[PDB]
Amino acid sequence: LPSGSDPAFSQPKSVLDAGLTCQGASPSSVSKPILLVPGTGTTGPQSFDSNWIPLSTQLGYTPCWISPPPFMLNDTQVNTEYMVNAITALYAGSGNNKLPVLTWSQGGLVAQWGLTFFPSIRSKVDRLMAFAPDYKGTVLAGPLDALAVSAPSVWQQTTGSALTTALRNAGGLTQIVPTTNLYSATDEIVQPQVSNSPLDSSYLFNGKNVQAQAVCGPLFVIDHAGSLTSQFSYVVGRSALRSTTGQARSADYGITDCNPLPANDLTPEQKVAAAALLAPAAAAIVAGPKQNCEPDLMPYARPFAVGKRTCSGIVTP
Ligand SMILES: *[C@@H]1O[C@H](CO)[C@@H](O[C@@H]2O[C@H](CO)[C@@H](O)[C@H](O)[C@H]2NC(C)=O)[C@H](O)[C@H]1NC(C)=O
Ligand SMILES: *[P@](=O)(CCCCCC)OCC
Repeated sequence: LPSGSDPAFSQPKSVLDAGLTCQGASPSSVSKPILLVPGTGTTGPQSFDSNWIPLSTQLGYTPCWISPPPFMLNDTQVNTEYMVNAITALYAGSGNNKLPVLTWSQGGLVAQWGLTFFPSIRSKVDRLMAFAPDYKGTVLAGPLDALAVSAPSVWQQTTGSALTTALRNAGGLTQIVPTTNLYSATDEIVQPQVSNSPLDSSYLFNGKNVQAQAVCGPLFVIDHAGSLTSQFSYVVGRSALRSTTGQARSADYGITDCNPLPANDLTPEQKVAAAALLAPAAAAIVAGPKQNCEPDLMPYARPFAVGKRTCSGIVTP
């Protein structure tokens, strides 16, 4: 696992600073903050204000989020700089206190990629609560790439990419901070997720990997957005955030919690919105950036995906 000094950011900090926001507080003076990293095609609010912005608020957190432009459709490596910048600012901003990271979809891959290649933040993140993270990418994007209708981070999230290869090769498929991964064998976006083992895309060695059906049964069906918004997710979500061990506890959730509807504590307006989650996402993808190659990896990661091929050609250290 890499250690040492962090790679430099390719982006100006004022730009990285532009990407962060806290609900009713400044990053420099925010208390009990939680960082929220959105999925492909969305801004922090589009992903979380019908769900975890309101939910982390009632559990006593000040929701802060990053919104890398354009809608998380860009080089995952750059989206990560926004996260590193934010954590650095909030640990500082809350008095050099560690902070929890809550992610959705690509956001979990960003959290892990930063924890892997930017050693400084390992001591600032208290725990990682990840909903439907695609650490091995997704087998479902095959069409999209042979289809070359893909935004940079779509190329990077396809199983077999130089980026997911680099993450596995650098040792990032193991938990760096106490991590709880909540996911569904019935995810329509990220696959595979059916074996309740290391083969799943959401799985991290030593993490608390919660495959929905392994708790609720083979008939329990929750989708991609419902992995983030459901009532079952709130119960494990809250367990992780309250846990002394940093991961969700079994004693905390059971069969009674196997409710797939949006969380009970949401207003109806919020529940409707949470049910409609992928709409803003799908639109942005159709509407935003495309390309026929995977963006090039940054120097710091090339030696971990040597031989793979990106925009420029074959990868060499
Ligand atoms: C999207 O990420 C790309 C790919 O890395 C960024 O493009 C680079 O711009 C930086 C800093 O502004 C320069 O150091 C590099 O020379 C560029 N590389 C390539 C391949 O383009 C881009 O800045 C990001 N844009 C947004 C809106 O996030
Ligand atoms: P996630 O970032 C979820 C994005 C949902 C968009 C629906 C079209 O995806 C991992 C590939």
